[PDB]
Amino acid sequence: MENFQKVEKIGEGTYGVVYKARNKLTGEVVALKKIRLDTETEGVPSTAIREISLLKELNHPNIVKLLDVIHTENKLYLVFEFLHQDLKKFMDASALTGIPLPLIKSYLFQLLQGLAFCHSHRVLHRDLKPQNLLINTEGAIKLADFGLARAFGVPVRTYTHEVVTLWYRAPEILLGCKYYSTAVDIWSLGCIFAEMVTRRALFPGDSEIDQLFRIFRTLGTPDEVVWPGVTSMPDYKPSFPKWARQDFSKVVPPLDEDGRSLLSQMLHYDPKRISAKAALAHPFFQDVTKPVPHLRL
Amino acid sequence: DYHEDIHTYLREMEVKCKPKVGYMKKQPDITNSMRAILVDWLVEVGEEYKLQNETLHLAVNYIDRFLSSMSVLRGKLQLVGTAAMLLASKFEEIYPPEVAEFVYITDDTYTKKQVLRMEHLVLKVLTFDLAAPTVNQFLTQYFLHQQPANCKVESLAMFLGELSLIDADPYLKYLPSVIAGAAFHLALYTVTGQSWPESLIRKTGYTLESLKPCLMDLHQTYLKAPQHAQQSIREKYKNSKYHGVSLLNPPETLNL
Amino acid sequence: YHEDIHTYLREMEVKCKPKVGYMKKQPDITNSMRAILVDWLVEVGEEYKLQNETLHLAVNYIDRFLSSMSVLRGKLQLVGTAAMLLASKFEEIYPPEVAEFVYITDDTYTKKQVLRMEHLVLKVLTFDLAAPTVNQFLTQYFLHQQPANCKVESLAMFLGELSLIDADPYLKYLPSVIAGAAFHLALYTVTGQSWPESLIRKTGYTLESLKPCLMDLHQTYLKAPQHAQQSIREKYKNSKYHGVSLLNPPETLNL
Amino acid sequence: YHEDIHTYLREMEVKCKPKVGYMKKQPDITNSMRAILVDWLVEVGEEYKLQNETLHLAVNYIDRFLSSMSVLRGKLQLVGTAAMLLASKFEEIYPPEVAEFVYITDDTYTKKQVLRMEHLVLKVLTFDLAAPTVNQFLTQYFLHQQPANCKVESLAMFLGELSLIDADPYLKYLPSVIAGAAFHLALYTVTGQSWPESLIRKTGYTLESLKPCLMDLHQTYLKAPQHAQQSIREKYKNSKYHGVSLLNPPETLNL
Ligand SMILES: CN1CCN(c2cccc3nc(-c4n[nH]c5cc(-c6ccc(N)cc6)ccc45)[nH]c23)CC1
Repeated sequence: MENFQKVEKIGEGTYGVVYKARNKLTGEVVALKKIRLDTETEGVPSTAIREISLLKELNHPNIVKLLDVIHTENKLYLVFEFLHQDLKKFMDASALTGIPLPLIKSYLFQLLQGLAFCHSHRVLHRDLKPQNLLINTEGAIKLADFGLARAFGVPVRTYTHEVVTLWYRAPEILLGCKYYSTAVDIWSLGCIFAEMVTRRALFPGDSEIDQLFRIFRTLGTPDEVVWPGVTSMPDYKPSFPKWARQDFSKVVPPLDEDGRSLLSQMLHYDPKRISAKAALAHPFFQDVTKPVPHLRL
Repeated sequence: DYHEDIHTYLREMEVKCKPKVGYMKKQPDITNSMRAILVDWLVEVGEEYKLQNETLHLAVNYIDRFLSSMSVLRGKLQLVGTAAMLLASKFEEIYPPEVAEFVYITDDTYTKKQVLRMEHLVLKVLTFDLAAPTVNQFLTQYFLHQQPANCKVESLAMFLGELSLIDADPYLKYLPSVIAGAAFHLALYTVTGQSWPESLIRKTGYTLESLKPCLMDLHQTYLKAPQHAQQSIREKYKNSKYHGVSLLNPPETLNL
Repeated sequence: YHEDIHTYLREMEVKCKPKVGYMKKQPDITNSMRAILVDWLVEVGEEYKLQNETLHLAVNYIDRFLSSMSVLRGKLQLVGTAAMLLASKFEEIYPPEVAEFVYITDDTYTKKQVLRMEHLVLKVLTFDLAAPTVNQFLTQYFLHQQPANCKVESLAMFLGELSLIDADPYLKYLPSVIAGAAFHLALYTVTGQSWPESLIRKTGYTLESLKPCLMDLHQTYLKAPQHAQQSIREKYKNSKYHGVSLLNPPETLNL
Repeated sequence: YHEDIHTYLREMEVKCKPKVGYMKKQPDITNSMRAILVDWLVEVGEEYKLQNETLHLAVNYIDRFLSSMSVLRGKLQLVGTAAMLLASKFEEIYPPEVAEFVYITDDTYTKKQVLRMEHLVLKVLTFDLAAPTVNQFLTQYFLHQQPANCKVESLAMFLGELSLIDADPYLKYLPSVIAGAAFHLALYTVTGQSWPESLIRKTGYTLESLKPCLMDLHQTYLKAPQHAQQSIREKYKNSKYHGVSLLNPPETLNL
């Protein structure tokens, strides 16, 4: 840690802080995630263990690089490549204008390439939300925060607890499925895609039941024909209201015919939901470019 | 879509996570027998705390890799295993047992500080490379090629695969994918009389010929299981959760 | 044991490889900047009368360091300084003291910085300093001269040293191959002879297999007087190198 | 008549050839000195806003003059000055007055000297000033662009101008061939396309036949940032040339 100059705090967390830092010898600008080690009670947190071990297998231009792990006495630092801001703040900054569609297309294309790579390497992210997605001035976007990420060479068991903030949570999870699948990451990305296009969360639920119902109202209440097995799922109730599926042309007005088709396949109820790889081959991306954003720094 | 890519990736990573086959010879104070006792004890601890089978497999992989580059005295072998199980639980379990529980199972032979320091040491020695492929993961992948599924076959395959963890000689010299393939065939043959299917031959590229050496050893381990000094796995797999598959009599020959 | 050693050097040169395309993945520095650095290290070697091997080792260390570490243009020279210091300690009988290395940088860096960079480079290279070089392979090849010719040896060394300056294309050739091309080209230029059968048997390299590297090396040799970096040409017009940098290159290799 | 003119230019380029090996037969001057001269003529052209054609003509005049006349190093610049003056008179709408050419030489030469050298060069070239150039062939090739692309045109012109600097190897290629290689290489670098079938029919040159020149040109392009002479790179990073000298060359041509 002696060769790192702390520049400023750029992030606060549960197990520690993130600083912008500079390598004094090389000049490399970095993000340092500090983890304080309680060396009586717990040792190295499970989040760090998964995050370190999974991320060092994931070298891809759309996944934030872990550069180093400085593991010592009573401190653990993760050294990452430095990016300029998260997608949430960029969305907020773009409220009176929207993100232009070519940049949205670019961002979704890159996020899918990042996700495809994760999935091909049996890693589930499980926490894709705009503030975990980092952008730079050159027009790159990358997946970050792999604290909840999991290897799935053996199927990953669902929690009672802790997860994906409510708004990007997939229906199977809300309906109490036993195992995660890669479909949950695709669902979240669909929600983020729609949010970029419309400038509002697609499904801003106040609670689990409210979250489900907002999905039902937009996409229709799922039945055995749409999603074989729904009615047998743990948290399914026959008392659920039966709403009709509405036009995507009214859910995402600015999207063209191809954009609507991709989003509907990403928000498919039966986790038949499009894969990241299959989504990359969609005609929506047949003219993708790499525009640069107006980052208000 | 992605279970081909994942199998392929697991095949790449299992060649890299290999421990040294002959490490126990270069080890002055500890032996295969002592390792056998350790792993058998880890099976008990997994049953005591209701841990996933994957956690067991990972822990053993961590122990073999640690012991491949570190000399350990017999009185510290259990501390290595404890730290390994702790790390494997953190990696794999939804919520792992707290550290005090791991200190508990060792009958206070080690301290909280010792266990936490060994955790740091094993992370350093393994360079945080904890996502190792296991026999369990390959079995899971192969089970998707069952026409149709048979829980008795799956439980017996898992039983044999778990027995392979106990004896470094001869199982350290086989890849997880290969041990998995032999366990699957042997279980499949014992329960339903069928053989290593053509779908898995295409997926894995392994023939029944290529599995033969490992199959040979696994069959012999299966026959001798009731006489083995370590019994925790047989006991575990006579439960109803595993359809009492550890009571199924093995064939006397394999007819290859 | 001269066979055992060539064999072992051939094994180790495949393992000490830096990443061929590292400069693309590098945000602030370029091949030109590297060229300037290496040319400067040649001057430093002449100023402090350092062995040729020290120069080759230092460049190997710099390429491997830059293969895994991003460096800003203002720190590129600090990397080279620390590399040259480490190479001197490894190879020289008595290396220049650290203060000497601080002074050739015109006080752009401090003693502490240089010593801290030394530690960092050792960490990043994992103390693996005994790298095979073009120099070592040339030296082994020179023992298959029938008979020895100091003008050929000097020109071979000159060409081999020129290969250090330009990452493109020489990062994508093994030292043993660059050495082979340098030996042939020097031998051909001075005496008109070709890559001998004894070295074909020893190395397994034919004149066919050396051809790609040979054509690059020949092209570098022809353009040497026009290169922006000139410290090597200047060095090799000395009497100790028989003024071999003033020799005319062959217009054709007739391969 | 655009066919008649290409045909006629192809005839005349074979007759305006200088001697390829003239620099060997030249006692006091070298390729490096020629490189310095040509690079300087590029600056002069930028200073006085002269057409690219004027530069190409002047270099053609210098090579032909030096093919039959021994010149001392201190008079090489007087030859270039007179050549540039003559090329301006032939090609420019209004050339710079003679006093202007005397001043860019920093009063190293007199008005009388420059005017006497003008007479001598006219005598030695026998008033044969309308020489075909790489520039003229590029211009004719640009009419076979489907469709036009100014970035390709600028890069083609950049590469063609770089060929003027290095007598070895470019003296041994016809302007039509250098032009063909420059067009393909620029086209390939900007748009990924290759020497079109329309130009194959017009010129009779295949991509196979251009290959030797193409490999030299590609090598010059890759090493441009390291060349001791930089006036052309500097010129072509201007907006009028779309900063094409800052574009990255292809690592391979895949021929
Ligand atoms: C909530 N936001 C996030 C973005 N924050 C932020 C603002 C401005 C500049 C920022 N740069 C970063 C950053 N660069 N690299 C990172 C890597 C991780 C990482 C951490 C863990 C893993 N596993 C991977 C990457 C987290 C954050 C960053 N974050 C920034 C502002 C606050």
